[PDB]
Amino acid sequence: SKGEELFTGVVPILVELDGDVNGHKFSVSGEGEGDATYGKLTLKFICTTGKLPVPWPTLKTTLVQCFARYPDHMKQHDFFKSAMPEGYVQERTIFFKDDGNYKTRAEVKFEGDTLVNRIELKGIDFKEDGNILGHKLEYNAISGNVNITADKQKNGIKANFKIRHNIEDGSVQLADHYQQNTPIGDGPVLLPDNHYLSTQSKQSKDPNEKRDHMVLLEFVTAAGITL
Ligand code: NA
Repeated sequence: SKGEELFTGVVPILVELDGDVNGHKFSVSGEGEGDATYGKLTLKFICTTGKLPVPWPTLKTTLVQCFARYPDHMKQHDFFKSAMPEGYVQERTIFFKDDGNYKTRAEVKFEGDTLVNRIELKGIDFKEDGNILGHKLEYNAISGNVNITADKQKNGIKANFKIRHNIEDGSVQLADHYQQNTPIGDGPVLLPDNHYLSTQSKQSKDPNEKRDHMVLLEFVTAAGITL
C-alpha cells in the first residue's frame, strides 16, 4: 500500500482520550514515537485532570495498531497502514467479567507528520468496590494475541482477544475485547487473511514526573501465516 510508506521511519505519536467511567470523567494525553519496521512504540501518557479514576492497566489496550511490524510475506494483510493517511475508526467493547464495560471509539489518522489517536471512552455498570474502580489490578506486563479477521461489509476488519489482568488476591480479571475498524476514505484497503498481532508491553514511571502518568514500551508483531 502507499500508506505503508508513511511508516518506514520513526513517526511522532499524539494520543488524546476523553473518558467517563461510572460518572468519573477524566482525560489522558500521550506522546511518543513509533517505529513500525521494528513494531516498536514508546509513549508517555499523562492524566490531565488529576488522578486517574480507573487503573492504568485497564486503559492500555485503548491508548495505534498501524505501528505493527508486518513480516514481508504478510504485508498484503496490513489493513491499518493501508488506510493511511486518511485513517480509520476503531471501536471496541471491553467486557470486564463480573463487572462493567468500556465502549470506545478512536479515530486514527495523520495530522501532518504526526500520527494522531483521538479517543472517547465510556464505562458503565461498574462496581464501585470491584477490581476496576477499587484499584485491585496489578501493573505487570500485558501480552497476548489480537485475532484479526476481514470485514468485507464495512471494507475493514474485526478483532477479538482476551486480556487476563492479574488481581491482587492472586486471581485474574478477564477483559474480553471485541473490535471493529472501518476506513475513513472511500477507496480500497488491504483486507487481510485471518492472522493475529502478537503484542507485549511493559509499564514504567518517569522519575521526574509529578502528575499521574504511565510510560509504556510496546512491541507489536503480526504473525500466524507461514511463508
Ligand atoms: Na519504521
